Formats: sequence, structure tokens, C-alpha cells
Amino acid sequence: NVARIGIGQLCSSSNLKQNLEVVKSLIKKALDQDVKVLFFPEATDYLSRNAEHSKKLASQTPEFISELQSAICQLTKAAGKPIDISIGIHMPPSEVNTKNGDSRVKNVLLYINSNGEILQKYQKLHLFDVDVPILKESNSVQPGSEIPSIINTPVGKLGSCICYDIRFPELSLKLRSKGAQILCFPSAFTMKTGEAHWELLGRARAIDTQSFVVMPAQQGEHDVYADEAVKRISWGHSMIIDPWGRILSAADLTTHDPQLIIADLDIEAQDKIRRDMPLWAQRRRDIFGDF
Amino acid sequence: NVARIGIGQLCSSSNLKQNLEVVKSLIKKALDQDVKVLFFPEATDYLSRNAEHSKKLASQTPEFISELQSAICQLTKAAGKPIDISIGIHMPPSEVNTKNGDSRVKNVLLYINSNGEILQKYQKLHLFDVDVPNGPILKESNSVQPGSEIPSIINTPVGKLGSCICYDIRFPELSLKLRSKGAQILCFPSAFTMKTGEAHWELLGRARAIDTQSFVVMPAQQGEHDVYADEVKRISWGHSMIIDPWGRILSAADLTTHDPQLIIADLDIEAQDKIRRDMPLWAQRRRDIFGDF
Repeated sequence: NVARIGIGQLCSSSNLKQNLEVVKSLIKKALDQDVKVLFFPEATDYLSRNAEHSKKLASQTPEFISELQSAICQLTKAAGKPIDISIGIHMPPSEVNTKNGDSRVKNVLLYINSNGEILQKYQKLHLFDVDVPILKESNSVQPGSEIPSIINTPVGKLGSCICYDIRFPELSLKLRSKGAQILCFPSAFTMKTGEAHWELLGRARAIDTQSFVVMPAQQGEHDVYADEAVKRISWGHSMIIDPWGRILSAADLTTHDPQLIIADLDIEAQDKIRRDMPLWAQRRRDIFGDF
Repeated sequence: NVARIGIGQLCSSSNLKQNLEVVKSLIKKALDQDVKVLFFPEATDYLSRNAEHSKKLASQTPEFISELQSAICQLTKAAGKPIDISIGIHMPPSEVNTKNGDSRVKNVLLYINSNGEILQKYQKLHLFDVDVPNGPILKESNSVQPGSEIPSIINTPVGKLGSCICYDIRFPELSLKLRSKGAQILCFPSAFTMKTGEAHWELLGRARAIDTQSFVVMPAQQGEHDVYADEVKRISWGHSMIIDPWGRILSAADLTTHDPQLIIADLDIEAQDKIRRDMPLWAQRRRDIFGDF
């Protein structure tokens, strides 16, 4: 009856089967702690060495997901209680895509309920393209085409984003306009940008929208040679933030083992903050339009 | 081990929670009989008075499905043995469906495993539309959205299943195509009128069985439906039965009671293998004349 959520912080390798064992273990641990909704990071299925490597691994993800859906069903039936999963993966191009000549993976966030049913597939909207030098995420990753609909989770109304989305505030604002009480930003940040902006961005989106903000992150040095030079290290620091900007819960920084970060959301205090500072009633829609 | 299947025959009312209690009772009886896969009819969740009644009742069905998935987990865990469930229901329009003006319900056949996982939602492909000047007028697709896919074969505990729904049975190409994709078993969850039921129900089942050399499961609503039970007369032919690849009726409903009943048969897969080897209808087709499906 308490709005308890959790983050499964980990350090995904390029071995999808290894990564799945960690996810199942974290879900089992979360069920023991009576977590109602468990949030995993971006690219939980795998991190890759390069876009060509990513394309090959993406073909293994459909089997990752199906085994994950069945693990969820088995674990909740064994535990006798439900848990919902939010998890970021790489989706391979469909057969429509193949025929259209699109090879591009899709950065997708799955919302999966306790019966292993996928309720949402949010595809990341914002990609990092720079054209001075030049680096184009969109050469290998297909941008999404929709603002996701709000999900009615066991702990409240969720608006779901992925990683780089966090830097574009109009997306978060729009999700509040559609009724979100909670936002998530499953992510993998570099050490540099992680240290500079990870916590600032989370808190900013929290107070901008007066929402709980879930910040599930990859943490540590990724083994992108575990499916058989290139190095990949994620800032981590997974955390849960309240509508006032307070950090409710953050990762133990003194171990790089996978860990569960838990917080109970005080929805009533959120109602009071939203009532006392009614930012959405105060917008200048005669100036900016209506979204 | 023994390829034991079951049909759950019932008479759905307009009261979803009442119908769910019947469904769970039959699941429990089927676990006690060591049924591996239990087939329910079309519209097991409810029968309605009209299309607007159906549109309102369909909004309750998601809760019906979630509570069924939970009862399956509970009953199998309590029984210590697994069972799979094939059940026809109505699905309300999706969020995007309404965002395009489609308020129509969907005739969907769910396959749900021993862990509550939904492995397939098949949306009925064939609808009864008719517009004869001076009657009969009937446009099922005014109130019901057709599906867009031939379903994939399901690998069940008792063999490869191709799932269809009711009016689908009248279109032999669908059954032939399902055999093409690997089906050993076809199912046609149905609610038939008394007139067409007596004329064609058994004939249609046996025909599709020998056309494709498959086991054919015929789960049916039976009786007069209480379509005012959530607060027009609807009577279903019933006669649920299970048919073998030779057209033999293996097992048939007792017609002397409208009470929910379980109909059971053990499928002789080895005999099917021999029939399909010894009359290889699918090697004998004239694909030079008909193409390939």
C-alpha cells in the first residue's frame, strides 16, 4: 500500500545472457523488498564496442526480452505478488525496416507488467549528432517518432524518457502536461558529463515539473569484450529525486556490484507542492501556445 | 506425456465476474483431470444485448484477463502442475484506436500459459457482413474491428496449434494455410445459432479436420445466455467436441445439461503422424496451378 520503487543499477557487458542473469537476480531481490516498480538503465541488454558490433548484438535482444518476460511471470508467481519492470534495450530493425533499407537499431524503453506483458515501447527521441568534428548517432540509431503516453503504474502516473532526452526540457514539460507524477531517465553517461551534469539535470527536471524523477544508471567499466582497445566507463550514481529536488535515495558509491536503490514516494507531499505552487495553471499559453 | 486436452463448455452471461467464476471452476476441474491444454469458447468473458452493450462491457475485460492470469498462477501453484488456457474474449478499443475514431471492440483469442503469460492474441479475421435489400442486414464490422494477421503456430504441451475463431471455420484457405505453417491442431472457439449449428457445426469441424489431417477442437457456447445478468434472446447450439485427423469424433459434450462441463480427449499424435505420412496431401497439391498461399 506504500508507493515503493526501485532502481536496478548494473554495469552491462556485451554478453546478453550474463546481463539477463543480473537483471533476474535484481528483480528477485526487489520482490523481497516489496518494490512495486523496478527501473533498469539504458542499454541494460548490452553495451557494444561500436555501431557494427551493436547491430550484431541487437539481433539477440528479441530472445533476451522473451526470456525476460517469462522470468518475470515465473518470479511473481513464485513470490505470489506483482512487480512491474522498466528496462532499456536495443531493438533490431523490423522486417518492414529491412525492406525499407533501414539497418538502424532502436533505443527502446520497455514497460513490462507482472504478467510479462509489454505495455509500452518508448523509442528514444533525441540523438547526439554533431557536424563540425563529426559524430552521428543517427547513422546507426533510428530516432523515435512519438512522445510516449502516460502509464498508470502501481505507484502513479509515469512519463518515460531515455538518457539524452533529459537535456531537452520541453519533453519533460509536455509529459507533465499529460499528467505525469513520475519521470524516469534510464541512462549511461560518461564520467565527464556524468560528473558535470547528471545530478543537476535530474534535480532540474524534478523541480521544473514537480515530479518524482527516477535516474537509473549504468555504473562502472563495461566489459564489451565478453561475447568473444575500445573502453567504456559509465558515471553511475543512480538516484531517486522528489518534486522539491531532494535526493530521496542514491547509489552506494563504495561498491560496483549490482545494487538495488529503493525509495518510498510520498505522493501526498507531491499533491501539496503541486497545489501550493500551481506552475501549470500559471503558464502563459497566450504566449507559448498549448504544447 | 499423454497429450490430454480439454474443452470448457459454458453459457456466458453479461456478468463478467460470474463468467470468471465458472472459468476458474473449470480450470480447477481440468487440473484434477491432468488436462494439459484447456480450450474455452468465443466470447467467454461475456455475451451482450447489442453492440453498445458490448462496447461498455468490453471495458471490464482487461480486469477480467488480469484476474484470470492471476488465478492460473494460483491454481497451478496450488495443484503443483501446469496447464495452458485458450480463451476467446472481447478487447475494448486501444488508446490509439479511439484517437482515430475507431470505437469498435475486438474478437480476440488468448493463449495463456501456466505462469499467466499471454503467448498470443489472435484477432478474428473473418466477419459476417451482409446487405441484402429487404433483409438480412448485418455489418459485424460496424461494431467489431477485423484482425490483420494469420496467427503464428503455437508450440503447446500437446503439439502445434493453429488458433481460429468461430466464423473463421467457414473459410477453408485459412485452415489450409495454418496446416502449411505446421499446425497439428486447429481450434474454432465459437458461439453458433441453433439453426446454423444443427446444419453445419459438426460438418464444418470434421471437414477442416480431414482437409488438413488435424485434430480439431470445437469449444462452444451452449444454451440460452442471460444477457441481463449485469443488471433480447440469445441461444447457442453448443455441442462442443474434439475431432481427430480422420474425422472421428473423439469426445463430445453431454447435451442433457446446460451446466458448465469439461470435455476431454487424449490425442494420438503417433496415429496422426502415420495418417499424414501415408496420404501426403500437402506434397500432392498443384502449386504450379495454385501458387503457394
